[PDB]
Amino acid sequence: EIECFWSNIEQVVEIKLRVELEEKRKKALNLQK
Amino acid sequence: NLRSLETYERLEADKKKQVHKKRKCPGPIITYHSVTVRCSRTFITFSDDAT
Amino acid sequence: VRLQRICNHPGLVEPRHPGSSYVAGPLEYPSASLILKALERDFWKEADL
Amino acid sequence: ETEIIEGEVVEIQIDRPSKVGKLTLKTTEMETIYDLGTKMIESLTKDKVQAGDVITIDKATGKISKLGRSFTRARDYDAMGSQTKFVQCPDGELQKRKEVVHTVSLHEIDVINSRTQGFLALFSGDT
Amino acid sequence: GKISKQKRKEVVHTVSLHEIDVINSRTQGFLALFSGDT
Amino acid sequence: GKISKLGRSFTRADAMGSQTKFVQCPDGELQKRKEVVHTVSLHEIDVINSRTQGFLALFSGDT
Amino acid sequence: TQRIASHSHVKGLGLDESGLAKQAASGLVGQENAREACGVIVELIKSKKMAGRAVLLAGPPGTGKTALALAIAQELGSKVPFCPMVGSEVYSTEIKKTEVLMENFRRAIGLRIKETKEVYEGEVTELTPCEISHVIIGLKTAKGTKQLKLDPSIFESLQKERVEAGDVIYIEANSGAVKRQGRCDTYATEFDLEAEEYVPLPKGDVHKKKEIIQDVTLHDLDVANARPQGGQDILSMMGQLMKPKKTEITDKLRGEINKVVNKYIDQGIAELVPGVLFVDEVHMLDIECFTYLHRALESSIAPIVIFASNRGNCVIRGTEDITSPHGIPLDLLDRVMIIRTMLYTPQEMKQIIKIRAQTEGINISEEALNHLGEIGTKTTLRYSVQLLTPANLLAKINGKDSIEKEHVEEISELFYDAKSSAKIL
Amino acid sequence: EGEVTELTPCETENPMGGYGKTISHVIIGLKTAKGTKQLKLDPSIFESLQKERVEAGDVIYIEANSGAVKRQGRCDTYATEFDLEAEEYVPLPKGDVHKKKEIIQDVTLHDLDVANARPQGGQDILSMMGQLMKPKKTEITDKLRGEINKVVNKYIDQGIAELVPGVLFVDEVHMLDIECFTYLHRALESSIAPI
Amino acid sequence: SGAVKRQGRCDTYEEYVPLPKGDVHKKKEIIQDVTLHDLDVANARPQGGQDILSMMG
Amino acid sequence: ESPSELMLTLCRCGESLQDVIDRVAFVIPPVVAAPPSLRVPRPPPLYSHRMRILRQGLREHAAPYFQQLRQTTAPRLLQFPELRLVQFDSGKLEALAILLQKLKSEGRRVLILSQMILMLDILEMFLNFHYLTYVRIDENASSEQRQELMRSFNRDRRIFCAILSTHSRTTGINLVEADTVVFYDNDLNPVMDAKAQEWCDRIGRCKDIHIYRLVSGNSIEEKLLKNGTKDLEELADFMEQLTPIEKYALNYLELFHTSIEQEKERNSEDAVMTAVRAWEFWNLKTLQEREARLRLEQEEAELLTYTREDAYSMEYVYE
Ligand SMILES: Nc1ncnc2c1ncn2[C@@H]1O[C@H](COP(=O)(O)OP(=O)(O)OP(O)(O)=S)[C@@H](O)[C@H]1O
Repeated sequence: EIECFWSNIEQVVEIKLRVELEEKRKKALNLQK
Repeated sequence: NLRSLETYERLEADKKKQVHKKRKCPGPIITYHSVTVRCSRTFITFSDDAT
Repeated sequence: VRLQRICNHPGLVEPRHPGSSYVAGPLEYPSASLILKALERDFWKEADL
Repeated sequence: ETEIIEGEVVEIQIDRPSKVGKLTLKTTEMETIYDLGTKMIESLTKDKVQAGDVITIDKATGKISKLGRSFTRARDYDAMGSQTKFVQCPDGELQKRKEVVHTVSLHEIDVINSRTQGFLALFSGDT
Repeated sequence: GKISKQKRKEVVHTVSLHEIDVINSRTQGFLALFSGDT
Repeated sequence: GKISKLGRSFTRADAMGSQTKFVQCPDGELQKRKEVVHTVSLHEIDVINSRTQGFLALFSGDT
Repeated sequence: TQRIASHSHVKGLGLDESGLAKQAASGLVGQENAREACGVIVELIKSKKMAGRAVLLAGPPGTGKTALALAIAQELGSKVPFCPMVGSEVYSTEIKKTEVLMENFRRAIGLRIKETKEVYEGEVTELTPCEISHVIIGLKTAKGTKQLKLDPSIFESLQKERVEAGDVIYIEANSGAVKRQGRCDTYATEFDLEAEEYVPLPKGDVHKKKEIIQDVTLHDLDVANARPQGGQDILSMMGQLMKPKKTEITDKLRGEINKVVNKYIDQGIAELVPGVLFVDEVHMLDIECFTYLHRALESSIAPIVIFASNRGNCVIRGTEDITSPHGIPLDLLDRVMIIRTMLYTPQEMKQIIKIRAQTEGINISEEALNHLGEIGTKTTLRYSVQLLTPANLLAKINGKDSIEKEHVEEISELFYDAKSSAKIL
Repeated sequence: EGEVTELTPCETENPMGGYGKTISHVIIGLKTAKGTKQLKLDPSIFESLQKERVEAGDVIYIEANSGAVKRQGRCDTYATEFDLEAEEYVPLPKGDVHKKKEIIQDVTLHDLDVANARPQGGQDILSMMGQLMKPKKTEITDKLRGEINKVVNKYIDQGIAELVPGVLFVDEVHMLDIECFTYLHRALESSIAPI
Repeated sequence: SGAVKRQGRCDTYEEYVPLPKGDVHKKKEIIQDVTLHDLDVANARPQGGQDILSMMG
Repeated sequence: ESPSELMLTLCRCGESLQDVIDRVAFVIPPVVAAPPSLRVPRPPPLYSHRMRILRQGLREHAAPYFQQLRQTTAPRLLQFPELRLVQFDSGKLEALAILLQKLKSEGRRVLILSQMILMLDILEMFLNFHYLTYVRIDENASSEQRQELMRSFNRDRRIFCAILSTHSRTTGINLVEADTVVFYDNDLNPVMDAKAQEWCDRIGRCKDIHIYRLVSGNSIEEKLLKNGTKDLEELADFMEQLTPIEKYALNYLELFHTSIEQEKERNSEDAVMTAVRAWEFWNLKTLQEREARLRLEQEEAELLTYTREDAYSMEYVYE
């Protein structure tokens, strides 16, 4: 059960990481714009 | 740095990640498992003593 | 442009459509309500058979 | 043109509380592990597939047809059971497409298309 | 209270004897007036 | 294990009356052996076996 | 490729603009008078205002009566209903022969009905019922998502098709027809192996209204309304389990359908295309059938009827002693216009044999053609055209690509005609 | 066949890894009048064991091949005279646990034709509707008879069936009409015909 | 017979009964003429919609 | 009882007779009508009650068989164009079927480039015909969605085809884990064609690339080729309401991470084989021991007494 909890947190971490890289791309685009 | 890459884009393309399923709960379960041992055997697993 | 569309797939110029039946509205048969009251027969004339 | 997967069952695991499962099939050349959806799990459960069964699975319908029991797994259990006769492991790829020819007569098509369960009239002559 | 999709109004229906006895021969005998399965 | 209700109690017939029928209590043994001789014809057996509800053909004649 | 039948060579009546028959054209040779009369009848059918007009093709066998009828059919085109029929088809085990004749009359009258088709198609996002007057169903396409309130009938058809969610469905509101054509494409990647087929989500609107032209006959409406298949009520469902026998459709159903069709014609949503009923071997009809045709041709709704008979003074069937000219009662012959087909000269027979050879892809030498024409003069036209395919087969066996006279002689010796066979009998 | 003395699962630390409760056999003790035998079945038989209301003291039949448990009832030893339920208490199976030997039944090709032409169909809409309609005799097609011929040939090749062709006695054959004699021409020339 | 029929739902509280002999307990002598054929056809098949399967009759 | 069989075929020597019916069952009635209705003003109460009773009773009688009763008696009001007509209507798709089957067996991945959105829909149908998984990247996809979809294709080798529009913007998608590129058609304007060619060449920067172009023989398509010069918020609001423990877990898993694989998971395969063989031997030994114990049980005299009614009532005759 604790492993399932940590895997759920891992999913959240992965989605947040993807969203943060996407926002990094957006910030670079706005900066060069 | 390597934690930034995506299991691709990496020159040393490591083998067979394929990230399998995490199962994630189905509560108490009954497993039916048939395997080759020349011969075939079935093992039925009960998750908990209640079931 | 049209010829290229035909070369890609003829379904771009004319699709194949599902074949359908013609749905005809039910025929309304009008008649008097007294017709259904035929064969009723009077209570106090029907015995227990 | 059908697309069937035909292989020897060397492993089948079905988890049941939606059901989860995994199935490994092998030809002489290759082995592949299949993560099973609920419909496929139900088909396998209905057809009672074990390790050592040679089966073909239709990719469109998921129909399971078992051709026999295989060279490797073969003998099966140490339970009541019965006698045994074994078939060969299929060769080549698991998915092999393949084209099958089905023959009918115009009368059969007429009878089947006439009566919504007119097919049994192909035997009773009740058309 | 019959429901259907500004005064009392009157309706005239002329029904043949055959219609009357086909309607009352079965539960849905009025269908036989069209199919002929009387 | 078939239950057949044949009547209502003899403690009323006491304000009732319907499709019901009134019977007085059985006397003697609760459990009884019984010999019943059924008279039929070969035709009756034929039409009973002709179909699932074929005994109705003994009435309609739709054999 | 297409199979060659006995009439595959007839592509029309071969008439010029003024209606005069070209000696050979559209696969027909000779019978110029009959072809011109058939052109007049074609114009009659195209005029579309005359009902119950009957023509009789009279002539000995082999003279091309059925060929001329099918030439008329070719002239009209696939748009106009051409119902072919044989006199032997009236004797049905289920319905009276009068009913068979009336049904054939009704299916020679065609309707082109423009119908608005209400289509709901999309991925089932949700399926929520409400006690059971409702089903709230969400449908997703490329254009967008919509949720719709549908009848209990559509819900219960959806349960019949077993659509749950992520399933691509196609609902026809008019008929209450639901099609589960698969699961959405987005769910293919879920599993390595799943027991269903995935279809891309619809790319159009969820709610599409489409105008389509439907080709139906009056008989289609009669049969649909006499054996109802729409409606989901239990009473009609249990009637669908009955053996689908043909029933003697009453004049009341036909009158009601006439009223409905007239309303459609007024509304502009239908157009009537009255066709032609072709009764070949009309001599097979008995006296009762002819006497019914007396009335059936007076109807203002009747189609154009074409009869063909090869009999000379046959007894009328069912009368047991009454000899009428074409096996047809005189009172019916008073209602028809007779088109007579004459016998063929040797040259016309040779032309017909060449046309049949061309249609069957057979090369025949001039010597072989002349010999086969001589045989046909001696035996019959039908016999000669039948020799062509076996003769070509023998020619291929010999390794030649054309029919020479020796092959025709061999096939003539191997097979017999009715006259030779009768001689040996 | 026998009375269920025990239903015990055989537990093992067997699996291909796993911290669960695993069984590799189901021990069924079957008791007949002759003796008792302990059968060890595929663990998958646990499903039909409780799908059927199989407990200790129940009379059961375990198809050697099909492997399907089938509760005939309860043993009549566990049956007091004060128990009203009936068609539940079956006598203890006689003889050995392991026996059903060979069942031999004689049929005609017409019996197979009739059986396969209209299925019994007593389970669904077929049941009520077909029984409610009168079961008329139908004109069985040659397709059905050819299929029956194929099936009987395969049965004979497998040794499950023996063909005993008989003799048809048509008395008052003069009562047949010309059509009947003309048919007899073709019926007498088939390889499947009787004498 | 114990047979029951609800003659109406008079919206006073759509038919209400008259009052010549408007008693609750009503009984009078009835005569019905029936032919033997009527009895035969009544007994030829079940009585219709009362029974589980005679409904399909 | 009576016999029965299913081994009976119809004309083919084959499958389960419902596939046969489905294969040949296609006719639809030209006209479908609901049964005529009896239009009576204020129908009598007795008639309406009788009809209601009959309908109610018939239901709840067919209720156990209602699904079956409906599968039967349900007319075919619709017949659709079968999926095989796609790939038969077009020779491009006929050749692409062979190409993609070979590429599937060889293990390569494919991205199909077509200018027409509608031909992309037709390609979706065609790919489902072959049970080939894909991802669709269109003009209508935003740049974020384009990147997300191409990235999902890169991640997953279980999806075989990438369906991409020559009219979409190939801005940031530089890495495509595919070996071969299929041009279903040549764009009519050189601007988009040139941009697509540059994108393919960019894909061809690393590792080898196979580019396929479909050209229809004896068509203007053949002529035109070889010339043509004639001229974020969701994560946020989801990150909120993340109770304290999970915010901590977020920080921890951010900094410390994990790795399930250790490059030696293969030992589990060999370890599992060893465990299975050892269990087979243990099971065999336990079975032999149980059989020895059963024989030892049999050794003792199983019968010592009998019953009284089977003792003083002669019980048997030698016979
Ligand atoms: N004038 C014609 N031109 C071309 N083919 C013809 C002509 N007349 C007859 N035929 C054909 O020769 C063959 C025999 O004629 P059919 O029309 O089939 O028979 P039939 O003699 O018309 O039938 P009936 O009713 O006894 S006259 C068919 O292949 C016809 O197409």
